[PDB]
Amino acid sequence: QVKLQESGGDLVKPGGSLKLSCSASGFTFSRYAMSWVRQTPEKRLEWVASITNGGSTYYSDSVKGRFIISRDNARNILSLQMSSLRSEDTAMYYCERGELTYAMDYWGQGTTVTVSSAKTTPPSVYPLAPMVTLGCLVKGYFPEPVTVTWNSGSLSSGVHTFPAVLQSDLYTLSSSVTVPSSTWPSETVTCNVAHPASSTKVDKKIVVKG
Amino acid sequence: FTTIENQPWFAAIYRRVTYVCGGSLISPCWVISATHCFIDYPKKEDYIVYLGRSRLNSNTQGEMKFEVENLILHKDYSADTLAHHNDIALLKIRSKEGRCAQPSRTIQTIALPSMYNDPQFGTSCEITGFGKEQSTDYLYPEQLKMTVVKLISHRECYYGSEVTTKMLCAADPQWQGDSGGPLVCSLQGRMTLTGIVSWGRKPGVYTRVSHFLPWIRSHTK
Amino acid sequence: DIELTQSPAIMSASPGEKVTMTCRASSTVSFHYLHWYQQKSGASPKLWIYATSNLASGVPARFSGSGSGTSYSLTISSVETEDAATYYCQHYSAYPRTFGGGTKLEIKRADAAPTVSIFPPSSEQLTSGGASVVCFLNNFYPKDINVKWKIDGSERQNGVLNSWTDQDSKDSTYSMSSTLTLTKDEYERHNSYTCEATKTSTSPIVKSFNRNEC
Repeated sequence: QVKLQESGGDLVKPGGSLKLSCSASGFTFSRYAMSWVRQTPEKRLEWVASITNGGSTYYSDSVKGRFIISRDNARNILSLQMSSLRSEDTAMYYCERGELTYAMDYWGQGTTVTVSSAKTTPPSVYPLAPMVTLGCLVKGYFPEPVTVTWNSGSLSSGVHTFPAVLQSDLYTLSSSVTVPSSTWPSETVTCNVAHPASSTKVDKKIVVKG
Repeated sequence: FTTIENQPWFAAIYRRVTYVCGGSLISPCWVISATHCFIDYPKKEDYIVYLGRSRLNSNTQGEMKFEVENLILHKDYSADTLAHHNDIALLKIRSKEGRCAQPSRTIQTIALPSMYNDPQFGTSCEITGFGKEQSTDYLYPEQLKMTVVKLISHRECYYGSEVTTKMLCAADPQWQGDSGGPLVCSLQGRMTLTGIVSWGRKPGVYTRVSHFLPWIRSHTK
Repeated sequence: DIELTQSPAIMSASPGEKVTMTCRASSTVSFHYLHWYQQKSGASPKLWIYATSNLASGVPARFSGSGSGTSYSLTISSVETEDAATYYCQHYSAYPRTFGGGTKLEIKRADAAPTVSIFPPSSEQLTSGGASVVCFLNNFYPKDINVKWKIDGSERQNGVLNSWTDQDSKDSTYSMSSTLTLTKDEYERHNSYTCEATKTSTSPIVKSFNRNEC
């Protein structure tokens, strides 16, 4: 029940620097070590760095030197300060309670970090209108990732939000949502799409092609 | 999740109850341990030796409780500000039913080391024991924790003139065990109690048991 | 350098099955610090087993932690469909990677038909000058699937970039999203567009459409 909130996951230029915050509630921060892990694109999970409750820090050979884990135990925030960012570092950045040795009991939902030089492109969100199944095509959005929800969190199963893909150097993702034949149009459906980096949020009504 | 079956020589020596030190079943009668533990309070009455106990404040099953028939601290044990000298202890254990322990899956004696035989630095060895952590695990660590430490070498030891040479140092990366708890380096491929935890766990400085065999025999016989 | 090889990289089959994935370090590592994390698809690694055989709160009795030294294993006694996940070895004593490549557990299920959806490009796409005929192959088993995009009965290979949801946690299926990205024009140039899905029902289901028609 100990929530872990990464943030400041965002696009940043190669060699550039970014700092992820992780807000630690629901458990006693001062007691626990906190570790950062990053799960890559290819999905290999990388322990980035650990920081003992004490502030003593340990980093993956992968990022040591050019990353500084830090914690404010006043304000219960694990901080990962990344600098000299390489394309490597592009990765889902997960805030873990615990640390390597003893496991990480809890993981932050993860904040995403793209290290590239490509400008942010906000997803063009397009509606998909043909037991009807419906889509967002969110296209030409960078950097990863954009959240897709349906009816602002209402529509959950029926939702298949496919990983995005790389085309023209632009992430292009989808979301299938399926509602009973009497579910639509009837009542409203929209992909609720949010590209956090371009700070874009769209909600696209799916309006029958007829 | 009760890991003493792995490393079931491990003796959880408590003080009637707080956990003072680890230990290692050398014989059914005798738990070997650090002395620096008890010197602070040297009474056999004081201490309760558990065996087949995986856990600190939970009596795991298979665990056998023992009184210390006889406590034996090294007549020469010296506590430096830093090092502990001749930190070898010895505990004749008696159960509440008046008996030495019985070999189990969960409870066994650890072979003592060949007369005067030492693992090369870099050997792998294990320090069992709950260990005292800052950063709060959740084997927390009630749960008895084996930890593979690699023997380092004397000169390697970084402390000055400690090497007591009658001491092993070993460290892991990262860095766990319990003072008095054992260190077991697989010897000849058959598991041995290579050293007692004296100081540590900045490698740990283990009372080299192979030296103390004479002492041991002299006191266990 | 004390890796944790972890076989199988990916593992499969049926709920009720008893599956065990292995952490195999070599250069042997303490078990107390041998950890298993489980990442549900799209959520984050939950801690699964710790100290090798210890169950993180919530982790169901199914999973059990076994192992010592070089070889450690994770055992779902009986795979449920919600076990579809990747399971990682983790150990502080593994340089440089504390983590294992993981074992994706692909829960096997009864082969499913993709509920295939054919999507003409949105107005907003048209208006944009992009035209993506997206196709949704939802809830099918196994992940092994293909999609023929045919435009006017002819097969469009280029301009097609797909996605598969990593396996469903409730129904153990797989969805694909095929995006036939056509130009503003190239789309307009043509009428009937068709993504198609192909061995359980030997013929493949088709979902065809044409632009102005209707």
